[PDB]
Amino acid sequence: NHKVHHHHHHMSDDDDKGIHSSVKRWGNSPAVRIPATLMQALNLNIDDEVKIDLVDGKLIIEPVRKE
Amino acid sequence: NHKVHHHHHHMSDDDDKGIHSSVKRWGNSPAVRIPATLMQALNLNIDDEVKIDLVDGKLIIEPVRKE
Repeated sequence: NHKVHHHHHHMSDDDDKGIHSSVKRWGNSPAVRIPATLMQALNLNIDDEVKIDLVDGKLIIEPVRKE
Repeated sequence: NHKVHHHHHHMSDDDDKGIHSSVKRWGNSPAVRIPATLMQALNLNIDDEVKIDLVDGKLIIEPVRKE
Protein backbone atom coordinates (compact mmCIF):
# COMPACT_ATOMS: atom_id res chain seq x y z
CA ASN A 1 0.00 0.00 0.00
CA HIS A 2 1.19 3.51 -0.80
CA LYS A 3 -0.07 6.57 1.00
CA VAL A 4 0.08 8.88 -2.03
CA HIS A 5 -3.32 10.18 -0.91
CA HIS A 6 -1.58 11.69 2.07
CA HIS A 7 0.31 14.84 1.37
CA HIS A 8 1.70 16.70 4.32
CA HIS A 9 1.72 20.47 3.82
CA HIS A 10 2.09 22.40 0.63
CA MET A 11 5.60 23.48 -0.04
CA SER A 12 5.29 26.53 -2.16
CA ASP A 13 7.52 29.53 -1.36
CA ASP A 14 5.73 32.02 -3.50
CA ASP A 15 2.27 30.73 -2.60
CA ASP A 16 2.74 31.16 1.17
CA LYS A 17 1.72 34.70 1.61
CA GLY A 18 4.01 36.03 4.21
CA ILE A 19 4.57 39.79 4.44
CA HIS A 20 4.50 41.66 1.13
CA SER A 21 6.51 44.84 0.93
CA SER A 22 8.22 47.03 -1.58
CA VAL A 23 11.77 48.11 -2.11
CA LYS A 24 11.81 51.80 -2.51
CA ARG A 25 14.51 54.27 -3.36
CA TRP A 26 16.11 56.02 -0.40
CA GLY A 27 18.22 58.56 -2.17
CA ASN A 28 19.73 56.59 -4.98
CA SER A 29 19.76 53.34 -3.05
CA PRO A 30 17.31 50.45 -2.59
CA ALA A 31 15.86 50.44 0.88
CA VAL A 32 13.00 48.42 2.22
CA ARG A 33 10.96 49.22 5.27
CA ILE A 34 11.47 46.64 7.96
CA PRO A 35 8.35 45.92 10.10
CA ALA A 36 8.90 47.43 13.56
CA THR A 37 6.98 44.48 14.88
CA LEU A 38 9.80 42.13 13.72
CA MET A 39 12.42 44.51 14.93
CA GLN A 40 11.04 43.89 18.37
CA ALA A 41 10.58 40.20 17.63
CA LEU A 42 14.21 39.58 16.78
CA ASN A 43 15.45 42.19 19.28
CA LEU A 44 17.14 44.69 17.08
CA ASN A 45 16.95 48.48 16.95
CA ILE A 46 17.85 51.41 14.76
CA ASP A 47 21.56 51.66 13.82
CA ASP A 48 21.93 47.98 14.51
CA GLU A 49 23.90 45.75 12.29
CA VAL A 50 22.44 42.75 10.51
CA LYS A 51 23.98 39.99 8.59
CA ILE A 52 22.54 39.30 5.20
CA ASP A 53 23.45 35.88 4.03
CA LEU A 54 22.78 34.51 0.67
CA VAL A 55 21.85 30.92 1.00
CA ASP A 56 20.67 28.79 -1.97
CA GLY A 57 19.48 31.84 -3.81
CA LYS A 58 17.53 33.00 -0.82
CA LEU A 59 18.34 35.99 1.28
CA ILE A 60 18.54 35.01 4.80
CA ILE A 61 18.41 37.73 7.36
CA GLU A 62 20.30 36.96 10.50
CA PRO A 63 20.84 39.59 13.16
CA VAL A 64 24.17 40.23 14.62
CA ARG A 65 23.83 38.95 18.03
CA LYS A 66 25.14 40.75 20.96
CA GLU A 67 24.18 39.25 24.25
CA ASN B 1 34.66 2.49 15.20
CA HIS B 2 33.05 5.90 15.48
CA LYS B 3 34.09 8.75 13.25
CA VAL B 4 33.81 11.53 15.84
CA HIS B 5 37.11 12.83 14.45
CA HIS B 6 35.29 13.79 11.28
CA HIS B 7 33.28 16.94 11.59
CA HIS B 8 31.70 18.07 8.35
CA HIS B 9 31.47 21.89 8.21
CA HIS B 10 30.96 24.33 11.04
CA MET B 11 27.33 25.13 11.51
CA SER B 12 27.35 28.52 13.15
CA ASP B 13 24.74 31.10 12.05
CA ASP B 14 26.35 34.14 13.58
CA ASP B 15 29.95 33.08 13.05
CA ASP B 16 29.61 32.77 9.27
CA LYS B 17 30.41 36.27 8.23
CA GLY B 18 28.11 36.99 5.39
CA ILE B 19 27.25 40.60 4.58
CA HIS B 20 27.12 42.99 7.53
CA SER B 21 24.84 46.00 7.26
CA SER B 22 22.99 48.43 9.43
CA VAL B 23 19.36 49.29 9.78
CA LYS B 24 19.14 52.97 9.57
CA ARG B 25 16.27 55.36 10.03
CA TRP B 26 14.49 56.52 6.91
CA GLY B 27 12.11 59.11 8.21
CA ASN B 28 10.66 57.48 11.26
CA SER B 29 10.97 53.98 9.85
CA PRO B 30 13.69 51.31 9.92
CA ALA B 31 15.17 50.87 6.48
CA VAL B 32 18.17 48.88 5.46
CA ARG B 33 20.12 49.31 2.28
CA ILE B 34 19.85 46.30 0.08
CA PRO B 35 23.04 45.46 -1.89
CA ALA B 36 22.47 46.35 -5.56
CA THR B 37 24.61 43.36 -6.38
CA LEU B 38 21.88 41.07 -4.89
CA MET B 39 19.13 43.07 -6.44
CA GLN B 40 20.53 42.05 -9.77
CA ALA B 41 21.24 38.55 -8.51
CA LEU B 42 17.66 37.82 -7.52
CA ASN B 43 16.30 39.91 -10.42
CA LEU B 44 14.45 42.52 -8.46
CA ASN B 45 14.38 46.29 -8.99
CA ILE B 46 13.17 49.48 -7.36
CA ASP B 47 9.43 49.60 -6.45
CA ASP B 48 9.36 45.84 -6.60
CA GLU B 49 7.54 43.84 -4.09
CA VAL B 50 9.21 41.32 -1.82
CA LYS B 51 7.82 38.80 0.57
CA ILE B 52 9.31 38.76 4.02
CA ASP B 53 8.62 35.44 5.60
CA LEU B 54 9.35 34.68 9.15
CA VAL B 55 10.52 31.16 9.45
CA ASP B 56 11.96 29.63 12.67
CA GLY B 57 12.80 33.03 14.04
CA LYS B 58 14.70 33.86 10.92
CA LEU B 59 13.71 36.42 8.37
CA ILE B 60 13.60 34.88 5.04
CA ILE B 61 13.52 37.14 2.07
CA GLU B 62 11.71 35.72 -0.89
CA PRO B 63 11.00 37.86 -3.89
CA VAL B 64 7.63 38.03 -5.41
CA ARG B 65 8.05 36.29 -8.59
CA LYS B 66 6.75 37.50 -11.81
CA GLU B 67 8.00 35.57 -14.79
